[PDB]
Amino acid sequence: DLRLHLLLNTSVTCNDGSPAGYYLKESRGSRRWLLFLEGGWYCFNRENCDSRYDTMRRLMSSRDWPRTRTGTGILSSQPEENPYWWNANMVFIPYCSSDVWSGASSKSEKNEYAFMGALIIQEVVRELLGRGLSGAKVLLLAGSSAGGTGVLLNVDRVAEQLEKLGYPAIQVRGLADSGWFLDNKQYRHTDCVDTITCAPTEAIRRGIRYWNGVVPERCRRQFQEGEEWNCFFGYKVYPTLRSPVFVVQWLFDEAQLTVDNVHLTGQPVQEGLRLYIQNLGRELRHTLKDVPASFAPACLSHEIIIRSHWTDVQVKGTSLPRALHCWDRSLHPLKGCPVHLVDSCPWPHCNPSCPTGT
Ligand SMILES: O=C(NCCc1ccncc1)NC1CCCCC1
Ligand SMILES: *[C@@H]1O[C@H](CO)[C@@H](O)[C@H](O)[C@H]1NC(C)=O
Repeated sequence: DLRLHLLLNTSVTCNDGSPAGYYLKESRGSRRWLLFLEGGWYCFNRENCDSRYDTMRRLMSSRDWPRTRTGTGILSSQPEENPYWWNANMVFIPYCSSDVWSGASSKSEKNEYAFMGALIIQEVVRELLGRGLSGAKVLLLAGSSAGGTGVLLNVDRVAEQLEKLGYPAIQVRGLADSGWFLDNKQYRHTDCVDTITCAPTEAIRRGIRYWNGVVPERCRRQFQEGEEWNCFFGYKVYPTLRSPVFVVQWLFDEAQLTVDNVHLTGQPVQEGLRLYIQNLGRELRHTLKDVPASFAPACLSHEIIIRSHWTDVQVKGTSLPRALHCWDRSLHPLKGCPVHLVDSCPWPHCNPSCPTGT
């Protein structure tokens, strides 16, 4: 079990002004620290944030959080379930800022909600340094879905923070799961008039302004004022990052298909949709060709790393916990211990180890 700590700096808050926090299980014999960012969509105006507050409140408030959580998948402390990092210090950071971990704005006379995701990560790191993170050798910032995009936006800021605080020996690394999206041509098209019709590029442009969203400086300098939305797309931000980053991405991610206005239904896939899906997998493989640490199976699914059966999927006969172990060795190519694992078959579930869904 991981135990809840609400932040001591209570000016760093969830959307409704309640304090943010983290869940910690610590491993006193270990100098490895895993900090995991939860996902779960986002909101980008008053009306869609108000609706999220009524039916997704744990993603906007700490008032009802439980005192403990059980670690699963990569957050499990049992080697049977987590062959990779079972003995590490474990931290789960709940997503309660609705801003893809980018925001830097407080609730105030002019702001009904606070969007503090970038500040929440900084404050968790600060408070952990007094609880043993000061002695760390490796800090792995991991996350799934909106949390995986959050890793790409924040990993170099955590590295800079630790340098400026006087901890240059801590090696900061990132693990981005299900957060690598394409700003591609959609299968059907609507102009952005409400939540359901707004494509991701348009919704993120509006969100950055509503949240006071921040992006990595080297990416911001390329795209410049007004164009910061580009830095939310993995293939554009990744080449600007200096910390080592391992990318996990299903080739046919269900969230990518949803934002492309594709809905698998009743089994009748005609030629136009067949070509659309095959081209999506080819484009996503193309973006990963020069990413040396990656795991990209040909499946229709969503998230991997905190699922209890995360070890089952294999690419070319190698599981994700094995590839992450090989990545660790690479940062000390390796015979029989690969780190770049991208499927080449062209259709969902052409890999027999894909999740069934049951
Ligand atoms: O839109 C997303 N994820 C899907 C959010 C979602 C979830 C459930 N229904 C509808 C939408 N992430 C964005 C993509 C563009 C890059 C920055 C993150
Ligand atoms: C609390 O966090 C805010 C926002 O990051 C920061 O400006 C402030 O200095 C912090 N308070 C203390 C006492 O460090």
